[PDB]
Amino acid sequence: SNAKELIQNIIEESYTDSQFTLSVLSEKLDLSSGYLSIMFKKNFGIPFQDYLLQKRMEKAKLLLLTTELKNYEIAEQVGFEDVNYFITKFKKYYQITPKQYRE
Amino acid sequence: SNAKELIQNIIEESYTDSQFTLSVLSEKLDLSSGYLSIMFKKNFGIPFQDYLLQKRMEKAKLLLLTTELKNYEIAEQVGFEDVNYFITKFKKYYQITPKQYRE
Repeated sequence: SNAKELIQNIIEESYTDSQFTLSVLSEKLDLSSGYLSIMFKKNFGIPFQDYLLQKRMEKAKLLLLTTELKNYEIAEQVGFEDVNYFITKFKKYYQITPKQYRE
Repeated sequence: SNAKELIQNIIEESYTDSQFTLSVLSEKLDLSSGYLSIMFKKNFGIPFQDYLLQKRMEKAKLLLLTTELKNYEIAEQVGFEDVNYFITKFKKYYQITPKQYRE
């Protein structure tokens, strides 16, 4: 699917942007958010928001294991303006905290 | 504090807008997201994004109880970008469905 790969590329380029949302994507694709939400879930098997979260968590994982960056820095680099919100999402995703992930 | 009240009034005026984010609040308070992130959690005990979710869910219940609005309309009116994310967030937040809350 070319349209799936287009969507993949936009997200790969954009996920580090804390202002990147379903609405920004849909606008880039000339679609309503309402239709994109349905079509995304059809094509990828999970909701846009969960896919976006997964890309950010996977990058967070990478930075935690390969750098000495602080949580507030990693949060910023994976599209989170709030370091504590980042920590709460990470803990829900990996079941432990970013600090603990380095232990 | 008057501080907590000021921040609440501002959120109250804006939570309905799906484009309302921590960075918008920062602009309105004239504080960087770096500072606001931490100061908000100190005052409210949870991150801004969680507080924002809370206001939207409470409004969701008021709407469900007092109107015959459908889920897609409610999702729109409480600041979500698409109905499926709204109904999944509602389920997680309350662990019943909007329909179940209305029964």
